[PDB]
Amino acid sequence: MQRVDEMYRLVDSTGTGEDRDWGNQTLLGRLLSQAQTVSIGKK
Amino acid sequence: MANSKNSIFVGGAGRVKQTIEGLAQSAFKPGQLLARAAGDAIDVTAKASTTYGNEFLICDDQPQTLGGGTDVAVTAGDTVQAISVLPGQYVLLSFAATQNVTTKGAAVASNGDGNFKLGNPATEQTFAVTEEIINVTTAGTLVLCRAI
Amino acid sequence: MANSKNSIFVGGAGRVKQTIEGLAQSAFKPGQLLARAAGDAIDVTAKASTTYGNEFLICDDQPQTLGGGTDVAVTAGDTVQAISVLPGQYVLLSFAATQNVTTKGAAVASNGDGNFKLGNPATEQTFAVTEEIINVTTAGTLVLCRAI
Repeated sequence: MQRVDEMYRLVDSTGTGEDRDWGNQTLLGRLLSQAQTVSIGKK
Repeated sequence: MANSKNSIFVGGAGRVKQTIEGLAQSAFKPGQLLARAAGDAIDVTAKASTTYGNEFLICDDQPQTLGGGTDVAVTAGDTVQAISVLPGQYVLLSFAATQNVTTKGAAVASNGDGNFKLGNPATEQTFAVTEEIINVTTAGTLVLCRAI
Repeated sequence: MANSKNSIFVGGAGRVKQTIEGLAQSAFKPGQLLARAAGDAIDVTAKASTTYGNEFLICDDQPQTLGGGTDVAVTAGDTVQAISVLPGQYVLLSFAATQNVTTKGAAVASNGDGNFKLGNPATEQTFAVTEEIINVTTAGTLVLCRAI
């Protein structure tokens, strides 16, 4: 429960962050979906 | 303690209080003399003792659901709920140091620091009248007084 | 105008007024300081500003069913319904010219002409306390004040 010096406020810590942008990763979302997979170490 | 002093407005069972809201400027304790200033802010009076025409405006204790008592100081820069005292009510004031109250009915003047004192009623404004026979030594003790 | 000023007694929702009837002598406007005289007649005060012991007696607005408002003057030689102000009520007074009200809580003295003014509370009787921050220039404007 709460104390008696905190009965004047009700809270809700559901949380909401930030929105990213508008058209953020449209190009990179197309390149990384058609990409060829090589082995690591090949620089 | 048979005389519990945990409410600053004890003035009858049918008389409601008159409240003057406003903003804070400092952190004063409940039961001290106030004076409204420019803007909409309240603080301690800091006027002279020999000046008349002042309004009986004391600091009410803050609500229980905001961390308020008869000794908890107020938080600065916020809404301080105060009390304008009508004539004929009992209120708990706050006296200064080194004065004893012997007879019920002496004159209650106002010290310059925001506390009260027993002064001669010929050169200062008489606010209230004593109603309890106690002797105080530490500045900031609550003494019952009738506002007439 | 969000502050409608068409009733001279606006002093709480539970506080009734105290009425002093009497006869007229002149045609004064509602909201001015009065003083009862010999016989049973009331008129404007016309006492000095530096005289104490005067009763807080202002002129109530006349009833709606007799041609009364907050600017309609009374008819001479008739029954003028007035108001005796208890301490702790708000009433609309009427100030004189060329004075600005800056802080809520200044002292309200009485001018000699039947209007009010902001005077020094050391040589005149303090009637009320200001409750509205406005600046007046024409003599006869209604300013809210608390009677304590």
